[PDB]
Amino acid sequence: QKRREREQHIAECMAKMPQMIVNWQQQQRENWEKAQADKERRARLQAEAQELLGYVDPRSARFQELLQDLEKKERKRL
Amino acid sequence: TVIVERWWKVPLAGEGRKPRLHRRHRVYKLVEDTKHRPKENLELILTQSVENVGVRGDLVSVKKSLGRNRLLPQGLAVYASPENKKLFEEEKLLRQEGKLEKIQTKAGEATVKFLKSCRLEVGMKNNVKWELNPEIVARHFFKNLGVVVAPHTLKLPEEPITRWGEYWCEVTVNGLDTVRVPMSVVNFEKPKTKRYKYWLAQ
Amino acid sequence: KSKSKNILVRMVSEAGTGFCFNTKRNRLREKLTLLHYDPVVKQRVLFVEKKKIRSL
Amino acid sequence: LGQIYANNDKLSKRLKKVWKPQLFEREFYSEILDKKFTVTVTMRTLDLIDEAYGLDFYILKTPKEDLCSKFGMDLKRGMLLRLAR
Amino acid sequence: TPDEKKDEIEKIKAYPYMEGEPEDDVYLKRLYPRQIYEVEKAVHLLKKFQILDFTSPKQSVYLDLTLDMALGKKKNVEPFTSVLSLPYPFASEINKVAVFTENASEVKIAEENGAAFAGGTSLIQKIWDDEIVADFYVAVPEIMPELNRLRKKLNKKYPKLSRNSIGRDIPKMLELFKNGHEIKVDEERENFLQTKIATLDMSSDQIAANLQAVINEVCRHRPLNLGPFVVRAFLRSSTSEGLLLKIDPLLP
RNA sequence: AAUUUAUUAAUGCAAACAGUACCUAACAAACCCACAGGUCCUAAACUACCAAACCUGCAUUAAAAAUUUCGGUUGGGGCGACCUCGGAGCAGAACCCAACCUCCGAGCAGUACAUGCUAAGACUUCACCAGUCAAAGCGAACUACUAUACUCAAUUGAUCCAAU
RNA sequence: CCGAGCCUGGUGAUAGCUGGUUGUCCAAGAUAGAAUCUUAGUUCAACUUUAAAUUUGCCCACAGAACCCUCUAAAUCCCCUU
RNA sequence: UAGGGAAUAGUUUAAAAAACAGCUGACUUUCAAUCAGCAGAUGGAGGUUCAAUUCCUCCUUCCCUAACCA
Ligand SMILES: [K+]
Ligand SMILES: [K+]
Ligand SMILES: [K+]
Ligand SMILES: [Mg+2]
Ligand SMILES: [Mg+2]
Ligand SMILES: [Mg+2]
Ligand SMILES: [Mg+2]
Ligand SMILES: [Mg+2]
Ligand SMILES: [Mg+2]
Ligand SMILES: [Mg+2]
Ligand SMILES: [Mg+2]
Ligand SMILES: [Mg+2]
Ligand SMILES: [Mg+2]
Ligand SMILES: [Mg+2]
Ligand SMILES: [Mg+2]
Repeated sequence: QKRREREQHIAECMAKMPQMIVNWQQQQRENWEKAQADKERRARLQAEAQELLGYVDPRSARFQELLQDLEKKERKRL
Repeated sequence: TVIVERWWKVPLAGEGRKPRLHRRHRVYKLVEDTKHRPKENLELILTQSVENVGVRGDLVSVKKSLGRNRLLPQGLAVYASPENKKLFEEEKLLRQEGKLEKIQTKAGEATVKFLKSCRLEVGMKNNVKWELNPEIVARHFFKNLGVVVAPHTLKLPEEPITRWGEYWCEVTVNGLDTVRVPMSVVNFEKPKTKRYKYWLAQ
Repeated sequence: KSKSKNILVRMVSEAGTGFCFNTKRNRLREKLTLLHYDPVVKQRVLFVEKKKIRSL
Repeated sequence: LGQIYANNDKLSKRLKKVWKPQLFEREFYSEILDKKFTVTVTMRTLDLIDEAYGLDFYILKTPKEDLCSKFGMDLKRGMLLRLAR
Repeated sequence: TPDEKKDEIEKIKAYPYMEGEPEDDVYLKRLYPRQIYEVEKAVHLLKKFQILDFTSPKQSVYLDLTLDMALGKKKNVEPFTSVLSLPYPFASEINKVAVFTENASEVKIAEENGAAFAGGTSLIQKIWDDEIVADFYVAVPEIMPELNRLRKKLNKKYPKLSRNSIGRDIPKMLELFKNGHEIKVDEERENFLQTKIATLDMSSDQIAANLQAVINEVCRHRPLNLGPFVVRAFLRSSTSEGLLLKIDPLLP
């Protein structure tokens, strides 16, 4: 019985794996596209702020907060 | 009792030989001290009557302190040995059917002692016309004195009571003992009013 | 002996075989989900971090 | 009379330790001897007397190696002599 | 699980109880545990006491229920008021409800459903500037900002989402209140619930049905099988002592 | 200094040993009732205190002691400094080579997630321990990212035992 | 002979430390290192001795063994023949 | 490390409020105090629900308690 249950558990878990990989692969691509978006936006906003004031916790905090609010305001509309 | 065991294994001695004890076999660990165990009750057969239990021949489980320090030394109880159980069991049969008379139960003796020294305040309302009957009077034992009396046991003075006054109720406990308690018919007062009026005031 | 920047974690196979391997990851980054070869089933399967072994 | 390991750890010091029984003075009545005795006992003795249904049964039933008392053996000879005579 | 609250729950469970009258004809109540059980006999007995203790034939049966209103998890549930009408609502007439709705079509739905007091700012201002008494309040989300003025006045009795009294659909509590009877809660939170069930003259079967309805009504707060919700039940008339009912069969 | 509280004293619990007490904040708004008070709109539920010492067991805190040790290198010892690992000179060309000799470093980080499995033949820090490189094969990868024992010089810790 | 008496016993205490270790004759026989509370000692190597097995040992011709950097050193390694 | 618990405005508390600080001012020689205003928050992520500080889950930080032996 123990052997039969273990093999059944593996078989069931291994029939779902093909779909799981597809979902995982997409998440990697999505993360690659999200990092690029952050890399671009954060650098521009943070860089400009630093150059103006001080040539940086306060400014970084603000931009790191207002951007979140903009996303939330869209979620509130949903 | 302190129960101990050895830390070190003792080598087998074999059949008909004494174990070889090194000085390391004197190292012990305390397994248990039996004085800290939950106390068990002692089963005794009563002889005379006691407030807690008093039916002669009743198998009672009491605290070992009570049985050893009071009941057994004075003779009020005996050990629940097979021989004693047989003797008391035989006596029970004779009481049920033989000449030996029946005796009150444990509770019966407690009630009789309470009924001997108690007065019933049969609070009756003034507005509504009331006639005192065994059923109504029985209710007041439960409320006033806390005694649960069967309606049939009560024997009223047999004179219709419709006026505040004093009378007598003859209570029969289990059919053997008849107690006559003083009866005080008084104007009914609600529990809250009576307690605030007198208990709080004085 | 230095600031703990990485941690050792146990990656557990999602195939139900129970095969596990230990990998090093950054403390601040998210839990790792990796595609790693599982000998029991003899093919690459998704693994998911379950516990943190120690701090490196 | 024995030894113990401190904190129940064999790697710690080995210390001398004596466990003494809790002693109580109680009064017992012997039916065969019709006399009351004030004797020092332990809670175990009281339990053994209860299991025997009295002092006389305990004294008569208990072997010498279990009584472990010269006084107890004197009571046994006293009780046995009255029964024999 | 605070020691006091949990210990009492253990203690109340410990109270012994017995079936049937003892063999002894006359026995002191102290010498034996509680005995009277069956719900049918209980109602019949309460009528007997009414005759012996001369009193009104119709009396309010203030059933007190020591309902385990706690210990779902080591975190304890909270006291609420699940309002549901009994199968045979007793002759008491209660129609007191205040509805806060301003410049909304709900004003009609409020009064259409039998609202006693319906109004907006004018009603809210009246509560703050002058004394007024209502049994229960309801408000739509749009009026909650304005209604916040009466939060302090009502001392937490103002509408709250926790009691399902904030919502576009008012008839949650409004409609069912008149026929429904509120399952109020203890002030000391000792878990005893004083809830009238029926008038004394109501037939035993109808009172029995009224009892069962509350059993489901009370468990509505925590109808989980994880923690037992009922311990003891005392069915008492206005001028009589409580009787320990055998509620175990009626629990599920 | 590490280890310990058996011992002594104090404290707490248990053990042992008596019983003592069982709990009161209305109010009629209406109606009844000569009063005194009642009907209605609750008159429920609920036990609480609690035995002084001595002795014994188990704990906690002190006192007073007990047992044991107090590394090495070193132009004598102490003081100072040093103690493992790697690169360079001394040691010029196979290997090896010292000084409290001369210099610079290490106690990681980063990328993979087949840094999977297995197996000829070899190297080796002068022993051992440990350490090192690997064809073929299995399974992968692959359609030319100097690709299948990652980059990196050192980047490190035996046995018992413990956790799982 | 009191930094804690004396006697007997455990006791032939232990001592990597010092000293001592008994007839004759012949033979082979000197010294890389590593670790170690280890450097007044040990254990493994190395050297040394005895017995056995079977096969090369030593001496060495060419050819051959790096750039970076300054003494472009005396030499070494490898190696048939002999 | 182990579980338990916790995370609210710059700060400290409450069931989305008050207090202090910042205060912009007024008034005090000065400053405090005082008065009136103004800004200010639900550790992070994901999900349920029309709506989540108030349901749940994982992670970060901290506390608690117990470890931290070999
Ligand atoms: K010198
Ligand atoms: K030495
Ligand atoms: K010498
Ligand atoms: Mg040391
Ligand atoms: Mg030295
Ligand atoms: Mg020197
Ligand atoms: Mg020094
Ligand atoms: Mg070697
Ligand atoms: Mg290959
Ligand atoms: Mg002398
Ligand atoms: Mg010697
Ligand atoms: Mg020679
Ligand atoms: Mg060492
Ligand atoms: Mg040496
Ligand atoms: Mg040659």
